[PDB]
Amino acid sequence: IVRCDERGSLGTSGETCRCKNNVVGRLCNECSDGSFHLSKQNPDGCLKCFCMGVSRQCSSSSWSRAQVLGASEQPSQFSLSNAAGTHTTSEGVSSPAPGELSFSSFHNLLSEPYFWSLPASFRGDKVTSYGGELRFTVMQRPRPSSAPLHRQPLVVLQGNNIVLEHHASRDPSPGQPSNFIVPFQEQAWQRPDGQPATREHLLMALAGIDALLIQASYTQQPAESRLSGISMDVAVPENTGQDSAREVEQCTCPPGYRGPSCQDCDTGYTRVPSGLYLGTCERCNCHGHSETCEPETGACQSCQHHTEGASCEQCQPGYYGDAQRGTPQDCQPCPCYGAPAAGQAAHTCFLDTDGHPTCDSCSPGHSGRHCERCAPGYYGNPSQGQPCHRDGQVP
Repeated sequence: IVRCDERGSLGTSGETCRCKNNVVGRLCNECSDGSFHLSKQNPDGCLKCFCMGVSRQCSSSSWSRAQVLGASEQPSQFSLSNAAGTHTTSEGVSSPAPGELSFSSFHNLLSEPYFWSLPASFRGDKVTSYGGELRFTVMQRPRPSSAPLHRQPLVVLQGNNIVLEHHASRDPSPGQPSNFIVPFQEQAWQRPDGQPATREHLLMALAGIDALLIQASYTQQPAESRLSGISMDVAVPENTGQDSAREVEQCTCPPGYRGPSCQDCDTGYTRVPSGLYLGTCERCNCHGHSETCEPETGACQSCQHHTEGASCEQCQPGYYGDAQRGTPQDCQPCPCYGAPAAGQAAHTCFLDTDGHPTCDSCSPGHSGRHCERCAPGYYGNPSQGQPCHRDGQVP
């Protein structure tokens, strides 16, 4: 007899093992090419590596599980929002105990559903939340004649131009707290039109969470809404003593990418919108004056060689030249004599169209491109330290 692997086998001809879709080997105990994390619960045996489309090589993260807790945020950081995020308020939100929130002022809001909008520690890059859960407790009361609402999402996840919803199996009953456990697994989420979420789309949304909304209204005319015991799974590189985040892919990324799913541009690289998944990462364009830049916007950082601008494309105040040429000596200091105009502190000058500098903050009474002479009805010689005073005055 051959003992087929319970995790990766669909069944057995007694001497042959029949494998799940993403499983290989005699005993159906190995992940296929581009797959990882064999588990009995996965009908395919193993997850497909996604890696934001830039790699097929990955295995289970060694990062440890941890939780973002509601109680670790100030009450002021929570708010209510409509689904579209066009109508939001904190007015009326209070905390009757640590990480517990309460709202009972629906009369001030429009006739539409509202959601608790989780604050920033629950958003941003949460690819590591994949395979974990969002846990929370809700309690709600409607007004006396409130029409129930049908098929409203319990949770809405918005990120990277993707919207996904989770619907509960049961609505919370009036006046009594319901515990929910929402898995970050594609089977538990749908698009707004009720089409199933894909792994790819869930991961893309998780990688750049813009909003994570929990239903606060429930009925057409709510009286009271409460939220507590909020816990969101993540993973961290530090050892926590919890289980490792095996459902989280750790990709081998190509040059230019980092993060477990290759979801971030690496040092020296920045996002190009090139339109598959999140886009690509290409080298910073800093005209040779920096090798570092904002990963998502491209804005160069710590421009060298007395340059500045989003692509280090300009010489700083007090210098001149063509910073786009790309050399360390693009920008030379301004050869301007005397004190600046408008009692200002630095001289400015620019590279004129003849290839030579022209000073454009000379003092009154100063003439010439270097502020080097004095103007008619003025006297002095700035090239020899002397300033310009008007004829007739002292000395």
